[PDB]
Amino acid sequence: KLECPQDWLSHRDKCFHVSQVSNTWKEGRIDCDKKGATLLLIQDQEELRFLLDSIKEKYNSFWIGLSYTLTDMNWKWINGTAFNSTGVTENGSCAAISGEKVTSEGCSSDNRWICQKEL
Amino acid sequence: CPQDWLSHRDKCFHVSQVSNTWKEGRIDCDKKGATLLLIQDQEELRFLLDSIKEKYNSFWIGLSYTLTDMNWKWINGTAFNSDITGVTENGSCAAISGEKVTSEGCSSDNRWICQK
Amino acid sequence: KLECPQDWLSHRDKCFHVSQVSNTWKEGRIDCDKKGATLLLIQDQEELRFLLDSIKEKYNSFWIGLSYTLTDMNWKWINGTAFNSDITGVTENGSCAAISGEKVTSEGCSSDNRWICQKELN
Amino acid sequence: KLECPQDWLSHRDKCFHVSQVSNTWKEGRIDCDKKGATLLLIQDQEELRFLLDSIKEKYNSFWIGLSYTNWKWINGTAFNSDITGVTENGSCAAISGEKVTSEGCSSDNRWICQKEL
Amino acid sequence: ACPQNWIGVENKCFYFSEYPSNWTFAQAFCMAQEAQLARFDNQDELNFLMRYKANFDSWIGLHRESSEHPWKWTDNTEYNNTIPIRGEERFAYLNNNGISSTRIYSLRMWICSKLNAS
Amino acid sequence: YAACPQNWIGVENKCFYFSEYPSNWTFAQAFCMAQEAQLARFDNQDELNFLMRYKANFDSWIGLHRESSEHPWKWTDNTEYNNTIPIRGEERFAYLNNNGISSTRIYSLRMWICSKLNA
Amino acid sequence: MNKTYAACPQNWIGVENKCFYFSEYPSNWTFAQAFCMAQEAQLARFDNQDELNFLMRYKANFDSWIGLHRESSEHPWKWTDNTEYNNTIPIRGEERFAYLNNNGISSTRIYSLRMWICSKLN
Amino acid sequence: TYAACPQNWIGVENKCFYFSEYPSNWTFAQAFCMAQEAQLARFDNQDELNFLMRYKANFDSWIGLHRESSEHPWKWTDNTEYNNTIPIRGEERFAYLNNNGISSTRIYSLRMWICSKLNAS
Amino acid sequence: MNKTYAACPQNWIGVENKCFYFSEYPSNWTFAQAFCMAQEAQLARFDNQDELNFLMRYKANFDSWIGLHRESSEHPWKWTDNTEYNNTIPIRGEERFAYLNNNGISSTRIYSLRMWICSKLN
Amino acid sequence: MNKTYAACPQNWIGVENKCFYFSEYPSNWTFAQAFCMAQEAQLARFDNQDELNFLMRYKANFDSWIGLHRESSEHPWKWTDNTEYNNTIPIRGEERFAYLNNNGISSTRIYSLRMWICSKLN
Amino acid sequence: MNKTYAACPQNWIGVENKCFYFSEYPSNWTFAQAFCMAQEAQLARFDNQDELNFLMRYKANFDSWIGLHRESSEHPWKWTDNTEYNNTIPIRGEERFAYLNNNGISSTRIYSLRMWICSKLN
Amino acid sequence: TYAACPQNWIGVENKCFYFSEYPSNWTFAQAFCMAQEAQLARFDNQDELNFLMRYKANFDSWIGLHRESSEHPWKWTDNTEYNNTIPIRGEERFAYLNNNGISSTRIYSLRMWICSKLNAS
Ligand SMILES: *[C@@H]1O[C@H](CO)[C@@H](O)[C@H](O)[C@H]1NC(C)=O
Ligand SMILES: *[C@@H]1O[C@H](CO)[C@@H](O)[C@H](O)[C@H]1NC(C)=O
Ligand SMILES: *[C@@H]1O[C@H](CO)[C@@H](O)[C@H](O)[C@H]1NC(C)=O
Ligand SMILES: *[C@@H]1O[C@H](CO)[C@@H](O)[C@H](O)[C@H]1NC(C)=O
Repeated sequence: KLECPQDWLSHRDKCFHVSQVSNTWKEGRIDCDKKGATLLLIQDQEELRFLLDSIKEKYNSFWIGLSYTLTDMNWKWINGTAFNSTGVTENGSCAAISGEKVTSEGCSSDNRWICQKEL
Repeated sequence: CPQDWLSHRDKCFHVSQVSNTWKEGRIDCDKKGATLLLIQDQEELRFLLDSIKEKYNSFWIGLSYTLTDMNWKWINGTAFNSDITGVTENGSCAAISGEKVTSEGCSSDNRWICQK
Repeated sequence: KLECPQDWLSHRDKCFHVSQVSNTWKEGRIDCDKKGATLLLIQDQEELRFLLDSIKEKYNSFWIGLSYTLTDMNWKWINGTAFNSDITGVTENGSCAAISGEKVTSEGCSSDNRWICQKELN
Repeated sequence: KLECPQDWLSHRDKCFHVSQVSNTWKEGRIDCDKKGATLLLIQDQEELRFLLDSIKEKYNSFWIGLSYTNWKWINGTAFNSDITGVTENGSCAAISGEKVTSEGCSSDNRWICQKEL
Repeated sequence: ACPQNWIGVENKCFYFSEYPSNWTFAQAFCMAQEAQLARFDNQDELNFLMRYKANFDSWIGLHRESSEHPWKWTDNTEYNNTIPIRGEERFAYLNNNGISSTRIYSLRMWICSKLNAS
Repeated sequence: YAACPQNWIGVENKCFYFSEYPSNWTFAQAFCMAQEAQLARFDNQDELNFLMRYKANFDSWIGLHRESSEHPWKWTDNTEYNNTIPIRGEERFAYLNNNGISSTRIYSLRMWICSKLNA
Repeated sequence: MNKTYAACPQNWIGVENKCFYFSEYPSNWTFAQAFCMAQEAQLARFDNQDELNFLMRYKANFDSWIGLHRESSEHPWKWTDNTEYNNTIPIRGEERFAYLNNNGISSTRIYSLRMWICSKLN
Repeated sequence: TYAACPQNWIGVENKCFYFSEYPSNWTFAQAFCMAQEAQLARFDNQDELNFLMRYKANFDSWIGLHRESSEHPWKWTDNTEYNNTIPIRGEERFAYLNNNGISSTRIYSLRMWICSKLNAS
Repeated sequence: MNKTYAACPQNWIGVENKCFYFSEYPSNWTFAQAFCMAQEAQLARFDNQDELNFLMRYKANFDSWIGLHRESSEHPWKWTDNTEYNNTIPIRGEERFAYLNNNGISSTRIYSLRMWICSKLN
Repeated sequence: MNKTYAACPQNWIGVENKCFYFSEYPSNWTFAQAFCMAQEAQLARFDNQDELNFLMRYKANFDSWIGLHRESSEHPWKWTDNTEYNNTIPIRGEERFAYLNNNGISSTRIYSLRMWICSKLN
Repeated sequence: MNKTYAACPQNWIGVENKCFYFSEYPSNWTFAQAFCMAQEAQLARFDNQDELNFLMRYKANFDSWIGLHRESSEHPWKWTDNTEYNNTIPIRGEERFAYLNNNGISSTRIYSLRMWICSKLN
Repeated sequence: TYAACPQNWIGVENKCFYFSEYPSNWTFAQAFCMAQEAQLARFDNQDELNFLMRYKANFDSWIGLHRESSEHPWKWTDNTEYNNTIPIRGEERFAYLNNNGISSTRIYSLRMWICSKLNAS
């Protein structure tokens, strides 16, 4: 079984890349696809706690693979299943790790992102 | 009374547009063959105030406080009697500031009222 | 016979006013009419010599009642007989005459210049 | 026989380095010593003709191992005209154009280091 | 001489935060230091802000009533729109792409600006 | 450009207020503070010329004060006055008159001028 | 505070939404009006008592040109807009061009010299 | 630091102006200024124009304006076109300052003149 | 060229090695003198005919304060240096403070309002 | 000499009829383009060899943004006008945004940080 | 507010009691040091962690000259005062002249090109 | 309004600069600049000097600074003394720019040059 790319974070059977570059959520998805990855899908609280403790630049928000659409009236992951118990407000919003919590923000806002690769 | 002076009872008044120290005010009245204002009664004061127009300025009068006498004296030169100088006493000179007689520093620049 | 106005120059049976104010020749004519006068008509060299010696501000040009029009192709006074060489030293087009120095000069009628008004006594 | 360094010029049994950096003749000597080299000693007219044709930036002057301390090489035998075209005072020599010129040793100039094989 | 933690650029005194907050708190923080959320009046001021803000998305003094309303400074003077703001949100911040926008509650670093005066 | 408030006059980068009635130094200083201003300060010849010209014939308080006759003249900033135009009289509070600048008591009545930067 | 403003260009004075300009030397009506026009202004216009009070106060003791003119003594006073004057402050004299003096407003000929005042909206 | 204008010249900011003692035609006036390493006066700001109008007194004075004809634009001696801030009166080719502002006349007309040059090194 | 220089500070006029300032409004002798002193200058001093001609020409029609004063009518005219005036241009009137008028030099009391010229060496 | 000029605004460099602005710090293409547009300019356009020589020289050894972009590797190079590039100096790399380097012109990502050049007509 | 002040001269940045100059282009150590001395400054000196953090932050991604030099690889690092370095942040490389990089402080020969930072007390 | 600088010249604020493509001695260089109504480069501020140092690239270039001898002061082409902000290197009579700042060489030495003049008309 193959190992994580040269300068990516390794946890369980997942590879993470934290961008230094910021853009819209749509443009974030495009950068992960160009990298042969997907936006971050948080499997558990352990994975979240790891990422936060390995970020260092905790003072910036990061897009994740979670968005709210009017068509479904629900929060859906990009994999693409509905979210189960995001501290904020729901309209035409996308999720992002802002501080030590998952926050709902406008999808047009410029934010960095976390790409993930599955092993 | 002279051509452009105010007339009341048996007195002539001149209100200056020019300002200086109390000492320099006295000098201007002497050059004019006059003296600084000596208010005889409340009627004379009420007249002057109603004939000034530029009520928003202060005017020197012939009243000063000297340490030698420890009293307020007119320049004629009778000690002052309350028949009221509202301010503080040091090495001061009196002036009509508003509708009241006020004690001010003699070095301050103020207009004046001469009388004949 | 009545006398010249309070602060006008007197010579023979004529009154002169030298302006300190400048404008076009057209506007110069208008100022003389408002004054009940006309622009200067030089009768002889004696009248000219008098005016020059009574000007003082010799460093300025003064409009006179003489203009050149294409309709006549001649220099005409405003009175309005044709001019005779008894001399306008300059160029002729759509010009007006003015005393510039000790000579009558042809200038553009749009130029700003002072003027000399005259009143006849007779 | 050993070969010239990676980015030096090779001719006969000599290695040349032409600097892009300029300083006094004294500071030029110091740079050659740090490089384990010496300032340029022209052996013949063939060596000179080669260097000139391999310079490219012919519009700059280059210090050589010749100085008026009369005129002596840094090896250190006295100079023979068989010619430094300029003026002599407390001068150092430099290749200015297609001729050896005498200049002030305090002037900022580039230099040519040489390594013998 | 600007107060401690503040940087002096020409006649202005700037404060670059160390910890992030929302647009309401950020505005309140600046006001307490007799300042306001950063305003740039020329190219030089904008260049300084962009350069020194480093990799910190930082709030500036630009707000909107809605997406269909014009951008106004904290003075309530309208923005000259020289550098158009990205996003369809009501509160602007500086990023590496220029100026972007988010909701009132999002956390970002801030920039306070005041005149060096007395 | 940005017009000065109502009743104020704009001169370059400053906004000036000339009172409509006289009052003591303390109320005048308090009045200027209420308008986010201070008793009038002149920084150049132009500012002083304006004040002297528009002051008209009204003796008017300005931001200069002194602790005592033996103390230096200071602005409301507490910055000492360059004494370009020396103040006449031996009192603690300065005002503009036709002769230049004079001094009187805190309790005397004068017209006043405020000053603030257009900001 | 975090920004500085001006209200008026250099040498102008701001009174509410207007910018007045007070000359440093006198000239005639023609040059004065031309000077204001070059600064995208007009000879001074007062619309209220406050504007007129400022003009009268800051003009000091200088007889200064304003923006009122009339075709003749029998014609009404008009602004430079050609809008008629409300005659609130009656103009003294029987001449065609207005100016401010210590008594209020007086009149003279185009050619007389006076200080001037320009006004334009901020 | 401050550098004084030559004798008979007046210094206004960074410029040196010269006011003639006698009148002449535009051609001699332009030639006179050139001899002093100057040109027939040019005003670049309201302050420079105010100075000229004030000090020219009651003397109609030549300035550095010319135009090829009535239908041609006004140009400076640089051959740079005039900003037309103060429009020139008259239908003639050479400009001079008067009490009404700026008017125009013919090349052979006698006017007083003004030069101007920068107080440059 | 290379660089440009100024003969005098802003709002001052340069005449040879001297700088002169002309006021924009009138004031008494005391303020006028105080103003000049604050700019490291004095109320104008003319040392030659050229300096006096400039002052008379540029002062326009404004009666202006110059730096001549006398102790009384029977005392000599002195400059602010306390050097006596050469009396080339006699001063009119029987007062203590000199000013320039359209006729030449006249005198008035300290308190009268006039314009004012400052002077200083460049 | 009697007038001074500047050719370009402050912080800009003039080469004939064009004005150039060289950044002080690096940025990505988006901010750089936004900066130039705000100054009524565009990312640097070299018309001729002289303009290109200057850019290459004055930029020192800083990889600097120029106004050449392409939609994709298979699309033609266009200026910010959307006018196609004459391909005189072919651009190295297979990326969408051009930039000057020591070798000539190369290609990178919208997000790469580079010093920039703004250009506009004088 | 009634008066405004500046922390430092134009093109300099103020951080408490110090002023700093960040170059717009690279140069060698000799020119850099000469440039700072001309502005009554020295190549940047940091006295605390806050000063060093400012320098590292504002220097962007430019390898930039500071005021640290050593006689040889076997000699101690000294400031331009000739006061010895406290060696809090050890310097990478075996050369005589110090510059700031993204990793901290590194070293090179006198003749290499880099941006520079000047420093002087306010 | 502005005024573009001439062909082969770079414009920087109120000045205009010419950088040579060929070398010469100081005498020819000075003569060349004078013919273009200019002088060998003069820098009056740090901004002007930064320009010259940045744009001169790797071309050691003549600037308008000379000395009578090693014991004499440095003078501009105006003959105004040098403010000595950037002390010139070497003990020679004719200055030029290099990567170290300003150095000096003999009359006869060949170098490229910089002309400088005010953008004026
Ligand atoms: C989508 O991802 C979430 C974790 O982010 C996970 O719980 C869920 O099972 C995933 N869905 C599928 C179809 O694997
Ligand atoms: C002095 O004047 C006051 C009024 O001002 C008067 O009461 C008093 O009698 C006067 N004294 C003399 C001697 O007349
Ligand atoms: C017109 O005036 C001229 C003198 O200017 C004179 O010679 C001529 O006779 C006049 N004409 C008439 C009709 O009087
Ligand atoms: C010194 O070098 C020169 C050539 O540069 C040569 O002619 C001479 O022989 C050398 N001297 C010695 C001792 O080798």
